[PDB]
Amino acid sequence: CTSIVAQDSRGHVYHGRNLDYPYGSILRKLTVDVQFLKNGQIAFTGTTFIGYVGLWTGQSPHKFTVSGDERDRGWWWENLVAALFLRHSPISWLLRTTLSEAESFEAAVYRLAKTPLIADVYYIVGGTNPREGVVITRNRDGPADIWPLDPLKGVWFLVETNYDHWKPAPEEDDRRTPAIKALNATGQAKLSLETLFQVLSVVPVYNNYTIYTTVMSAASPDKYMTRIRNP
Amino acid sequence: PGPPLFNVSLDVAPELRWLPVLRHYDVELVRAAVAQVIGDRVPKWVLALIEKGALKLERLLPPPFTAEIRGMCDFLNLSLADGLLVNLAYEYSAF
Ligand SMILES: CC(C)(C)CC(C)(C)c1ccc(OCCOCCO)cc1
Ligand SMILES: CC(C)(C)CC(C)(C)c1ccc(OCCOCCO)cc1
Ligand SMILES: *[C@@H]1O[C@H](CO)[C@@H](O)[C@H](O)[C@H]1NC(C)=O
Ligand SMILES: *[C@@H]1O[C@H](CO)[C@@H](O)[C@H](O)[C@H]1NC(C)=O
Ligand SMILES: [Cl-]
Ligand SMILES: [Cl-]
Ligand SMILES: [Cl-]
Ligand SMILES: [Cl-]
Ligand SMILES: [Cl-]
Ligand SMILES: [Cl-]
Ligand SMILES: [Cl-]
Ligand SMILES: [Cl-]
Ligand SMILES: [Cl-]
Ligand SMILES: [Cl-]
Ligand SMILES: [Cl-]
Ligand SMILES: [Cl-]
Repeated sequence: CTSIVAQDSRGHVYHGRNLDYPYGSILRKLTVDVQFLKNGQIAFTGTTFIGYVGLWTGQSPHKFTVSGDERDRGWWWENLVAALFLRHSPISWLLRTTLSEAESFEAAVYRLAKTPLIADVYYIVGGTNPREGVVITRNRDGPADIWPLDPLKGVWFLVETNYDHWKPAPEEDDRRTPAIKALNATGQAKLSLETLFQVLSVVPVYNNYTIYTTVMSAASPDKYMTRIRNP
Repeated sequence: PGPPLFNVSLDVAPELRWLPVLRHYDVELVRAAVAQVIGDRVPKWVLALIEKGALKLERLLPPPFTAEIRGMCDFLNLSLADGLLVNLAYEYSAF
């Protein structure tokens, strides 16, 4: 999977993501966008598969946008002890709980970072104001690292696949470089939802296992766009 | 166009809120689909261990997490163990 939060020259923040997973021929037919209503009014939007109640891609309108990528660390028995004996939270559920109860980008980044989990994950959050963008590397008991946007220092985009950003992506699976490569060339002046979609449409960022691509901006909720990918 | 768009009112009890969506889906496609994600990656005794202890396991998970799954599995006629196995699929193999 590949999550990208980036800022453009005019101060806007965009969030896009890819979701790769086997059994694609099935999940593509079951993929749906869902609008969760409170009192008849939309409270947040998400992309999920029929039968899955958690969210791996969501948007709280005019507050923030969050997505999740897999982080495989620890031992198999950690997830067991954490889930049953310690009663930690599932990843996809916390992501959904936050989209519904967090009152601000700051509040969401707090919940997604400090709430205990059953297993590790990468949480990517975007905001409605400039420089609001982070990549929360999660340990089970807390945050292992927070990676903030810094446009004035030249970092106007964060690219997260499934590996810690302070280390190089493995040779076997290095979808970070072609994603950075396409962003380095797109330019902070040309960045938009249309362009950010074409970034994620690059190979091998867009590979055989990609199921859907979502591009979203918390301050432009009506532009929430998901597209099923048939490679 | 993109994928279908549905509404899920959180003002409806957890077990009922997902059901208006399932009307649009073949109860067989969903159920048969699960067996392919399940049968090929988990032995039965695990599934039996879960099934036997599934009703005590769901006591631990968040109430609204399981309640929504329970309602879908009754409507679709799925085993609750199969339900909890796909929703905790990430947590089952992420280490
Ligand atoms: C009809 C089913 C089989 C689909 C679902 C089941 C039995 C689990 C069900 C059936 C009814 C039910 O009541 C919810 C209404 O409560 C409003 C305030 O609490 C909750 C669950
Ligand atoms: C009950 C589950 C499996 C649905 C979820 C939890 C999180 C508790 C879980 C998740 C993972 C898990 O790992 C067991 C691997 O077995 C290897 C055998 O040598 C054990 C339990
Ligand atoms: C979801 O709810 C809104 C609330 O006004 C409604 O307008 C819309 O039609 C609903 N979505 C669908 C697909 O019916
Ligand atoms: C529904 O589930 C019950 C209990 O497992 C079973 O006896 C029945 O044949 C099932 N019906 C369908 C249509 O799946
Ligand atoms: Cl909720
Ligand atoms: Cl809050
Ligand atoms: Cl700025
Ligand atoms: Cl830990
Ligand atoms: Cl731990
Ligand atoms: Cl990475
Ligand atoms: Cl398009
Ligand atoms: Cl395509
Ligand atoms: Cl309807
Ligand atoms: Cl459909
Ligand atoms: Cl209809
Ligand atoms: Cl047994």
